[PDB]
Amino acid sequence: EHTIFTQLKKNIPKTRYNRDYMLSMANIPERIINVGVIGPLHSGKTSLMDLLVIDSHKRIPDMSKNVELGWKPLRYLDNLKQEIDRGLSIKLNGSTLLCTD
Amino acid sequence: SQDDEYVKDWLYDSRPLEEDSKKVNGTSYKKWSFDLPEMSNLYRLSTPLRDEVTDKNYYYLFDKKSF
Amino acid sequence: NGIPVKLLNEAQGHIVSLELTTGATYRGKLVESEDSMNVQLRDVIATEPQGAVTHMDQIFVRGSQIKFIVVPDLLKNAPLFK
Amino acid sequence: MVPPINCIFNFLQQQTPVTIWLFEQIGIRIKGKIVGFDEFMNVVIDEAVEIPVNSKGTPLGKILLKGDNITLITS
Amino acid sequence: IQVAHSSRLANLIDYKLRVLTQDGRVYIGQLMAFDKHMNLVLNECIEERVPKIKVEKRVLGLTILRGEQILSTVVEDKPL
Amino acid sequence: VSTPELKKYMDKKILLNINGSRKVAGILRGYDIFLNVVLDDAMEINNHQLGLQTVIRGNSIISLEALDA
RNA sequence: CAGCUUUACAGAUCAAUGGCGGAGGGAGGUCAACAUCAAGAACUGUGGGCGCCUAUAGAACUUAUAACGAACAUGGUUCUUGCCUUUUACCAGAACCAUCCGGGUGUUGUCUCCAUAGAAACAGGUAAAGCUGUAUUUUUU
Ligand SMILES: Nc1nc2c(ncn2[C@@H]2O[C@H](COP(=O)(O)OP(=O)(O)OP(=O)(O)O)[C@@H](O)[C@H]2O)c(=O)[nH]1
Ligand SMILES: [Mg+2]
Repeated sequence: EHTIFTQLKKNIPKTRYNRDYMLSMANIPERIINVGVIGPLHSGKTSLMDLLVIDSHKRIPDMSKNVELGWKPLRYLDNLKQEIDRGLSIKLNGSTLLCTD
Repeated sequence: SQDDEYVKDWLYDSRPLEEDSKKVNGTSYKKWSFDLPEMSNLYRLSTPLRDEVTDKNYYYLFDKKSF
Repeated sequence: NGIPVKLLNEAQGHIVSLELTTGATYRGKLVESEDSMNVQLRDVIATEPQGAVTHMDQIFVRGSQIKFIVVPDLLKNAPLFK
Repeated sequence: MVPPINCIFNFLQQQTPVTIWLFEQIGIRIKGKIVGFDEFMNVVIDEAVEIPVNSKGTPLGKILLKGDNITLITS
Repeated sequence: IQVAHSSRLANLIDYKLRVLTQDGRVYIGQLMAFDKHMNLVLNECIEERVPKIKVEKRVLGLTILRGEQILSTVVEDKPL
Repeated sequence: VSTPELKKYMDKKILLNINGSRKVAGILRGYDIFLNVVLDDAMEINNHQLGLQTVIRGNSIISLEALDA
């Protein structure tokens, strides 16, 4: 176990699309955009990322009830214990998302 | 019976809403679900005791964590 | 919008085959597609209707001439349908 | 860059030696000079000539040819 | 061969469909997607030409058939 | 409305397959939404040139192949 | 406004067949009993390949300024301090732990107040609900 946390498991939250397809897609360039979302302090960029991820995946474990409802933001991309408790995105916790245009 | 037009009838009751089957769970009195304007009324009435600080920043170096 | 044309443009990048009204098949990486199937390929083998294969670097095609397009087994999976 | 509409406007003002090939047709060509232009590819051609293909100068005059069956133009 | 007395084409989607073509071939397979211009996406498309004797046969898999070069559609078999 | 992206092939020689097994070599000058190829005329299929500057109709196009890389 | 699909009608032949059937209540309760809620962010079943790996269904509740409670006590043990000096009783910190006031769901059952139907479609029509529809270069003139 550990405090400064991630998933550490076989059962990663299942995606709407299938990750096999995603990886297949990632075979060729001209079809892999590296976004690297950027901005000031509390732009909402991490929240935007979270929105995208949630949109993508079926049910996440960490997506508790309240966050689902939309009281708290499911800050899905501040995995570090600190990055939670401090209220800041601090390191690069991006995601690979088969995104539909 | 104008500003306080909705709550006035029931605000002073033993159980605020014994029936009012829409607004509460029932007589067990477990859950509630008000409409907007009555909530507004409640808010206005609560001006003396209400939290009355929206700027969440305000508790800076005054949170439980800080303590 | 055309849900088969949707699939075509989603199929860009894969090694796709293509036969026209002329009967001359093709096979290579797709590059570009539009509403009217204005197809482009790379690394395309160009077999004539007799069977005479001619390897070439690229090709552009007009949609009116296209007959059918062999898509891989990956587009069977996701994500256009549901 | 030159769209076909602008290149045919050059062929319109010039009226220079045009040679036309025809749609769904290899047996015959045309030789004249562009005189008209429609919003469709319809173009009237004066001094046009029917020219069978090099597998002679056969008779033909001024023609409004329906332009949806065009292949080549070159003034 | 059996099929329901269907109203339109989209209602019988994902059915094994014999699809004629103007060049002489017939493409047989379960249809995934249709169009306003009759472009078709057969899940398990199978290329069957009629050479000048007996049927020519070839397997394709997932393929787009352009609508203009279709003659007609016929139901060959059921789903699954 | 969808403009065929020939700006990759602009000002380059192209082997245009056209109706009746006919070929057209020639450097590209421009185009339109119908794919009508405005091109500098070259030798037509041993081999012989007809015209100086040509405009091929889109309906008559079978294909157009990258001669130049 | 047209097509299709769904419902309330009137009578139908009632074949065809479906499907809602070997059709059987709801709302509640200061009402119980049972399960269960701090854990590699975390749960459970199912198959298969050898206690485990591998695909599959599922997952209420409670949470990320971490917690069943937007709330707040108490008791014990030790360790540290203070008042003191003899203990209870205590001061207020720690680490451990427990008790207690409560809470959540889920399932059963009861208690109550209301109820209380064993058959409706097809051919259409009537009316209402869910989608689509209103040639001159790449789809069909
Ligand atoms: N009112 C309002 N507040 C928002 C909105 N989006 C985000 N916020 C608030 O501002 C914060 C910005 O989003 P976060 O994702 O938490 O911050 P961040 O983008 O991670 O900022 P960095 O840590 O600098 O990347 C959130 O914690 C929210 O409280 C919005 O749309 N409206
Ligand atoms: Mg003594």
